[PDB]
Amino acid sequence: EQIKDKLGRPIRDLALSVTDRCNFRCDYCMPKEVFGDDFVFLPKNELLTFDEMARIAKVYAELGVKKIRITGGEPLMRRDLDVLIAKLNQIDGIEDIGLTTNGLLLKKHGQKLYDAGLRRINVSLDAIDDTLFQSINNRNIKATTILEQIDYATSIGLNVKVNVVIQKGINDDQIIPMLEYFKDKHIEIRFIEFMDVGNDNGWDFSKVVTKDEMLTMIEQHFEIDPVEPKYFGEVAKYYRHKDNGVQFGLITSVSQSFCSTCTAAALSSDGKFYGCLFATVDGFNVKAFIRSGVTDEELKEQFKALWQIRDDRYSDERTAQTVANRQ
Amino acid sequence: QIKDKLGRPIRDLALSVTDRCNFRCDYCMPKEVFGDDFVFLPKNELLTFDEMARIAKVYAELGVKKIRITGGEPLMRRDLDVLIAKLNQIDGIEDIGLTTNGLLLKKHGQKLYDAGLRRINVSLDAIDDTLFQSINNRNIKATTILEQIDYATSIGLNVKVNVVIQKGINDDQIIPMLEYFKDKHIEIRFIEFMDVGNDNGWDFSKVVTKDEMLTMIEQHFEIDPVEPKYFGEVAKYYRHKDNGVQFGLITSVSQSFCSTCTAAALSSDGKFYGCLFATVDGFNVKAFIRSGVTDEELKEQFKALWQIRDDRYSDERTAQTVANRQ
Ligand SMILES: C[S@@+](CC[C@H](N)C(=O)[O-])C[C@H]1O[C@@H](n2cnc3c(N)ncnc32)[C@H](O)[C@@H]1O
Ligand SMILES: C[S@@+](CC[C@H](N)C(=O)[O-])C[C@H]1O[C@@H](n2cnc3c(N)ncnc32)[C@H](O)[C@@H]1O
Ligand code: SF4
Ligand code: SF4
Ligand code: SF4
Ligand code: SF4
Repeated sequence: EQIKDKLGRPIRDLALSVTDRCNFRCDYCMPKEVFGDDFVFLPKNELLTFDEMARIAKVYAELGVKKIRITGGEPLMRRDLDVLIAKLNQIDGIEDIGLTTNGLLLKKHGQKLYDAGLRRINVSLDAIDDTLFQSINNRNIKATTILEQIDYATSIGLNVKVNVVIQKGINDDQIIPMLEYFKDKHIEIRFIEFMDVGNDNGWDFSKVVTKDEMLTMIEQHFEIDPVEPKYFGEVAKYYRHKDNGVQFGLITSVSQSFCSTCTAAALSSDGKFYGCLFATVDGFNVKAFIRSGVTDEELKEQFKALWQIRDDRYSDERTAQTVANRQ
Repeated sequence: QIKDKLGRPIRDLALSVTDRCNFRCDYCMPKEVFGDDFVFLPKNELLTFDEMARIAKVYAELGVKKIRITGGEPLMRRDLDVLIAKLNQIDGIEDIGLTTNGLLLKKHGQKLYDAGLRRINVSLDAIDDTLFQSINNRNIKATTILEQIDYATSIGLNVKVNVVIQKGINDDQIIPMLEYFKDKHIEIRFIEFMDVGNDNGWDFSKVVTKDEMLTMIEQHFEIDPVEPKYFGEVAKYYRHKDNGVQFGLITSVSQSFCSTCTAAALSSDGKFYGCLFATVDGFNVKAFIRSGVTDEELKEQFKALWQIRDDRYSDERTAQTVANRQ
């Protein structure tokens, strides 16, 4: 009922990747040089079905998983995603379902998702200037379009948070504008340090604005209070406007790595297991295991075995290496 | 370059020079356990200064650039100035620091400075004379230790102060001590109290977290957060807005930092540890050296011992705490 990995960390979260497809080509994620005209995405039968995903989440819930995060790819591109939300809402032990999306398809699908039981979405939005944002997504999508999707989301009763990755020289001028826009909306925004591994190979700091450099900027424009963490090991450092009381947060992905409290497993779009959101090698093939014909007991024991041998700490590895590189 | 199992390099050596102390701090060397009848290490069971300088030179060749002198209370040793002069002549070694309760600073400060010591770290858990005396058990006033700090300062030593904050005991010293050392232009660091519970996770009942210290501080003082001087700096730094004096908060328990830990330790009885906390008796360096070994065999031993290190005690308790919040 509670499993711990090699670093003593219990399993609590499952990131479910539901597609490899996307409607953006963000330079730092799906650059069109790699994901271009001749890129071949997964054949449709090589994806996990919703029944397989729900079976997997069920057994994982038996081992202490309480939270499921739907991701991709752009998850709203997966047809009949509401069917998945509905099945996951039927599983005992699962307390929270979250969706990470660029938000473009929220007007199209949000109502379906809400009907099926979705209440929480995290919208990734890297700028609020239309020209800047278009140069980032490379699919001519205006920031203005996304803001309208966000307002529609809240209108139907979805709880919306916004996530922003700051790259020095690119969108670091977006911090103050985005803070003010969403402060007025009473929407929580999070800024995230850009993760980039150099040649050496700790962190590449050339495009990083750190949590602390970010916080020096903010303090010159706004009057703010540190918020004490809601719970032990809360990753995001929160602050609130004195106005007002609207909260925003800063994520120290690079300056202050947090693998020590990492309780997350991931399943890729092709149904392979990962104990870390980063991963250069193929994981155990959960998909082929399930499809070969197994009982729920055999599934559970393999899942348990996979967590117990887990020792992933990619970001902490990069941190130790950065320290060593400062020889 | 020499890295451990978690990819961490050696950069530091915590060097314990004595098992003796002139204080009896409740949470450290309680008077019960360490009473009159307690036999500390015989002089010849300690490492010689020559053994220590030899060990430090081998370590410098493997990456170490800082030595931190502790105990015990290091000023109970010996002709400490002689050790310091010898460590100061090792080229690989760029900084020597000393952790002290500060009591013997009028007695030994000058000769240590003359020997090459430039930085000291004075532990002082209370500024109030009564509360201090009941923490330390030896009737030493905070006023005494304060006066020692002003002496060390006047002879040229750079002084920082460390305060371990226990909720039911220390709590109310945060503001008086900040105010005092602010006028003095001395950096003070407040440290989260480290206690492990019956569940093997952190025990938060005596802990005042960095975050609740900061709430406290922002009511009485006007503060600027200070950007970390270098990557993986442990202490969180803040700056008084009027005179610019910095102070620090150390997240021992609320944000443990084993990932950037580059320290080896050597005990007063001459054992190696890869963690300032260790249940397992370390590699006996003393018996190894006294058996008759060359510098290369000593070097190959230290290198092997480091490469095999996977210590992460605080992170282990952090991960169990998360597992307990279950
Ligand atoms: C891979 S997308 C999947 C969900 C959806 N397509 C979206 O963009 O929100 C998930 C997140 O990964 C983040 N990401 C990818 N590369 C990153 C990097 N190098 N540094 C910080 N975040 C990164 C994106 O910014 C995005 O918020
Ligand atoms: C062992 S003493 C040695 C140097 C010198 N005798 C002194 O007290 O500064 C070093 C430090 O250990 C610290 N210490 C002992 N137990 C601790 C605990 N449970 N949590 C935080 N610090 C602790 C003391 O506060 C002291 O600053
Ligand atoms: S939208 Fe999300 S998944 Fe798509 S490229 Fe951008 S970040 Fe990546
Ligand atoms: S990098 Fe660390 S925190 Fe991030 S997913 Fe991997 S293990 Fe977890
Ligand atoms: S002074 Fe240092 S060594 Fe001595 S008992 Fe107190 S803390 Fe421990
Ligand atoms: S607990 Fe962590 S940081 Fe503290 S000394 Fe040990 S390994 Fe290093």
